[PDB]
Amino acid sequence: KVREMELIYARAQLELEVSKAQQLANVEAKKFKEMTEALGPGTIRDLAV
Amino acid sequence: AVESTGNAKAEAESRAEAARIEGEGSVLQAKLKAQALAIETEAELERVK
Repeated sequence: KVREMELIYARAQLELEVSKAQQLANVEAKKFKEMTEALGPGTIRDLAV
Repeated sequence: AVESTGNAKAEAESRAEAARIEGEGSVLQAKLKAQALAIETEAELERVK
């Protein structure tokens, strides 16, 4: 019973974990895309040029 | 022969005769302990849940 309850509990906390991590990954990627498009996609290539 | 062997036999027989009693008592106490751990971990399981 304890391994079972701990199993479903950990399953919940873990799916919640990958969920929130996926969310922060989403806002991060979206923010970075909005910034890089705000700056100019070819301008950074000039910066590395 | 009958005296010495009879004495040692009665003595060891008394030993086993006791040991079977504390053994069976250990069994019944093991059962009560089983119920105790059962209901305890069960009621506690609602709390952790």
